Amino acid sequence: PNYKLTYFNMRGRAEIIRYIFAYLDIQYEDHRIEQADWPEIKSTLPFGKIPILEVDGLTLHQSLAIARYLTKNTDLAGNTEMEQCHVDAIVDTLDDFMSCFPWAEKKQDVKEQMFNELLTYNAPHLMQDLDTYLGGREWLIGNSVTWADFYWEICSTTLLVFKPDLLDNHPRLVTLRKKVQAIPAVANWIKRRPQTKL
Amino acid sequence: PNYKLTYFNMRGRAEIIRYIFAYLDIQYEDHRIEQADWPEIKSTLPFGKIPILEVDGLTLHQSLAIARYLTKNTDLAGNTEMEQCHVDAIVDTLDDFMSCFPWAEKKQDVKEQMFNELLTYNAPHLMQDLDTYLGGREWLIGNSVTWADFYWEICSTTLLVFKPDLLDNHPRLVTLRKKVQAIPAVANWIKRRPQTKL
Ligand SMILES: O=C(Nc1ccc(N2CCCC2=O)cc1)c1cnc(-c2ccccn2)nc1
Ligand SMILES: O=C(Nc1ccc(N2CCCC2=O)cc1)c1cnc(-c2ccccn2)nc1
Ligand SMILES: N[C@@H](CCC(=O)N[C@@H](CS)C(=O)NCC(=O)O)C(=O)O
Ligand SMILES: N[C@@H](CCC(=O)N[C@@H](CS)C(=O)NCC(=O)O)C(=O)O
Ligand SMILES: [Mg+2]
Repeated sequence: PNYKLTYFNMRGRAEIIRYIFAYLDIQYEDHRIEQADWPEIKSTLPFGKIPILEVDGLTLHQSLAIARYLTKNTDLAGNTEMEQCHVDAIVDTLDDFMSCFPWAEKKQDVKEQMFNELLTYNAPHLMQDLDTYLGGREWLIGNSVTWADFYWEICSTTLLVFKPDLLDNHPRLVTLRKKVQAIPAVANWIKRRPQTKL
Repeated sequence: PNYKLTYFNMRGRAEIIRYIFAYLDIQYEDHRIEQADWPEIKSTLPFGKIPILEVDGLTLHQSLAIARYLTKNTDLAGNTEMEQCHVDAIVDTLDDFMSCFPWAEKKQDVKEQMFNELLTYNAPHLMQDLDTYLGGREWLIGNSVTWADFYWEICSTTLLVFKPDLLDNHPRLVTLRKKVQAIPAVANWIKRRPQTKL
């Protein structure tokens, strides 16, 4: 297909889509807009949010909807219907956490202390739950890498920016990050992508 | 399999799963717990959250991951892979809004103010986007009912409790509600379920 992904110049909620394209060796236009471009683009989007993915003249939206679409019938999906559910549920558990952060929020009275509350008190419970869920296994679900592993690495990267001691009590969770980053297609993308904070 | 759904005695995040079981005429145990039971239940859960669905002794979590799993290979899924992506995208757009609300906020005055603000300043943009998306079509995606239509009815039922005039400018969204509510298996569940505020 002719794929055009639109997002800010940011990893953000588009990065999961970028990893999937890289891993699958799928070519695409990685369209990154400026903040001053946004207002006029927003009017044309179905629900006024990005990322959007244009597929052969058709517009898809919602990052995880698009990610699931792209990984259907690939080796990233989960090997049984039940394991597909586990993949979706890990992604949604991580997304629920990331979506609690006031990313847009201006007021840095609340924004900072809301961040620091989420990072100091809640992140460790999540980390302990992910660690326990992973146990001694190589990947989060099944016997091979899934896009949930990708999302863990993507989500944990942004979290480690603000709380660099996040994984100090969880070596097994660090190892999983490194495992993902070492997949040649992923490594290649990580090496050549725009360096951005978020 | 044998299914056991655990949630509070509330529609909440479990109701999408309960609609799907009703529509598919699948028997399940509807386990509803009290607050008092919460700490004991929680200790068993993978990520500290309900609903969970136990399936032949194995636990699934995340309401939307579970609903997707249950609708797979059914007429509620979306008739093609692109329609399935649209189903997912509409569901996540609804869920993103519902997740903004401070459901568990202890301070009543702060809770009511945030609800009122979200419903007054934010909801109308979503309702207009959904109306535009639906246009004159019968259902949100494709030519037959999907679990996206279910989730619209379920979400809009709870929002209308707090903002009765929510849909006064959008009769086509009311009509969609009525059509879901008129499906015989869903109508039966609606008539029979425990009556709870939320
Ligand atoms: O920074 C984000 N979003 C963002 C920033 C700014 C603004 N606007 C534009 C200019 C000023 C402003 O407030 C709007 C949205 C963000 C970045 N990563 C993630 C994210 C999600 C999931 C997983 C990982 N990462 N989520 C959100
Ligand atoms: O009221 C909700 N949740 C809720 C309340 C209370 C508590 N308890 C636990 C211990 C203390 C406490 O506060 C936990 C959860 C709720 C209700 N509807 C929805 C919801 C989401 C999506 C679609 C439809 N409906 N989401 C959440
Ligand atoms: N759950 C959606 C979130 C989409 C979303 O809210 N995106 C933000 C940027 S990270 C946005 O476009 N905001 C635009 C606005 O509200 O003006 C997804 O994952 O795609
Ligand atoms: N996105 C998740 C949310 C899970 C969640 O947080 N559920 C709430 C109940 S609505 C919970 O378990 N809360 C415990 C508490 O607030 O004390 C899902 O759809 O299942
Ligand atoms: Mg979500």
